[PDB]
Amino acid sequence: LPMPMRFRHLKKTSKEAVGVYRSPIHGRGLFCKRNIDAGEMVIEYAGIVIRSILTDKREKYYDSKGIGSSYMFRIDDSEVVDATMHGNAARFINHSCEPNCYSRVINIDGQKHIVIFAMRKIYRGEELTYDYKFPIEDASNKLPCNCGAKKCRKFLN
Amino acid sequence: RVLLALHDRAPQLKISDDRLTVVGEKGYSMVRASHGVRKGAWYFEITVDEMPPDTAARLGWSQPLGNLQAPLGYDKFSYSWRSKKGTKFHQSIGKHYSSGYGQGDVLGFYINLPESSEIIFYKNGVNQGVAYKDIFEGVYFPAISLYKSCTVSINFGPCFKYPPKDLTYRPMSDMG
Amino acid sequence: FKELDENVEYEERESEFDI
Amino acid sequence: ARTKQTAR
Ligand SMILES: Nc1ncnc2c1ncn2[C@@H]1O[C@H](CSCC[C@H](N)C(=O)O)[C@@H](O)[C@H]1O
Ligand SMILES: [Zn+2]
Repeated sequence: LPMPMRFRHLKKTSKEAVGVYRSPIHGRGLFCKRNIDAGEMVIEYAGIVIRSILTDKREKYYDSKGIGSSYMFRIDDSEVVDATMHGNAARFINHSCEPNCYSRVINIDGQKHIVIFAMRKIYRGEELTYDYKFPIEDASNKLPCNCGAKKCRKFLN
Repeated sequence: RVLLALHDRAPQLKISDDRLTVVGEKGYSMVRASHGVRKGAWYFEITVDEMPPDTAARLGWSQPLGNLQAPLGYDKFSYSWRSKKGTKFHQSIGKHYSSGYGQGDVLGFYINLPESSEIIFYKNGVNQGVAYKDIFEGVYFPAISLYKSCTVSINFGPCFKYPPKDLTYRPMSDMG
Repeated sequence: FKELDENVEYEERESEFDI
Repeated sequence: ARTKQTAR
C-alpha cells in the first residue's frame, strides 16, 4: 500500500484504537483499546513542525513557564515536531526499555511525519510504549526510568 | 482558490456546487472559508442575495474553534455583524454598532492583525466604524452564520464590488 | 495543550530571530 | 535540545 493510503487509514482509526488513561509507569499514558497487529501504524506524533534552530529558544521559553516534560520530537537534522502546546494523544506515550512500539519518519507529499508503529502484536489493555532515545545527559540531570521492564536501563538518559 | 470550506461547515447549510453561495436552514449554524489569516490586513465581501421574512445573518470572522452549531459571535472565537439592527456580537453579547442590512446589500469585512488589531465592517463600501479592537490572537477565517432560509454569496477577491476608499488591504483571494 | 489532528508547519515571522 | 529521536 502507498504510504499516504495507510496514513489516512491511521488518521481515521487511531482515536478508536487507543486511549489516554492512568499509567503505572508514570502519570498518564496511551493504552491499547483493540488488538493491533505487528508493523501496523498506531498513531502519529503530531504537533507544530519547526526548524531545528528554533528548538533551543522554545525550550527555554517553556522552562520560563514551568513545563517539566519535553514534548519535542526530532524528525531529522533540520526539523522537529513541537507538541508542547499543540498535539495529540501521542504526547502521552511513555518510555520503556523493552517497548512494544517504535518511531519512524515517513515522507508524505514532501512533508515528514513521525509515526509510531507496533513492534509486535499488541493486545487490548497493554500500555503503548517506545524508546524515547533521549541523548545521554550528565548525572546532574539523569531521569530515572520506571518502565518496569526486566531489562530496564534505569534512566531515560 | 479560496472557497467556502468543504468539511469545516455545519451540515444543514445548503452550499452551492461553486462553494460561494450558501442558504441557511432552521436555527443559526455556521460555515468558515477554506483559508484564514494570522497577520496583515485582509478583506472580503458578502452579498445578501435573498432575505425572506423572519430570516437573518451574522457575518464576520472566526477562529477554528468557533462553534459551527451556533451563531457567529456566540463564543470567544468569533466576531460578527447581525443583519437585524446592525448589532455586533462577541461571546454572545450584542452591542450597538450600525444600522441594519438586508436584501441586496454588499457587506465588507476588514481585519488587521499586525506583526492595534482591528475589525471593521462596511455597507456598500461605507465604513460603519471600528467594531472590535485588540482581538484575540490566532488564525481568523471569513465566516457566515445564517438563521433560516436566507441566501448569501461570498466574494474573496481580487475584485470587489465596493472597494473601500483609502484602506490598505490584501484580498482574501491572495491566500489561494 | 490544544488538540490537533494533523501536523501544522510553523510560519516564522520576519522578525523571528530578532531581539 | 532534549528531544525524542528515532535513532541515536
Ligand atoms: N519510563 C518512564 N519512567 C518514568 N517517567 C517517565 C517514563 N516515560 C515517560 N515518563 C515521564 O513522562 C514524560 C513524557 S510525556 C508522557 C506523559 C506523562 N507520562 C504524563 O503523565 O502526562 C517525561 O517527561 C517523563 O518524566
Ligand atoms: Zn526502563
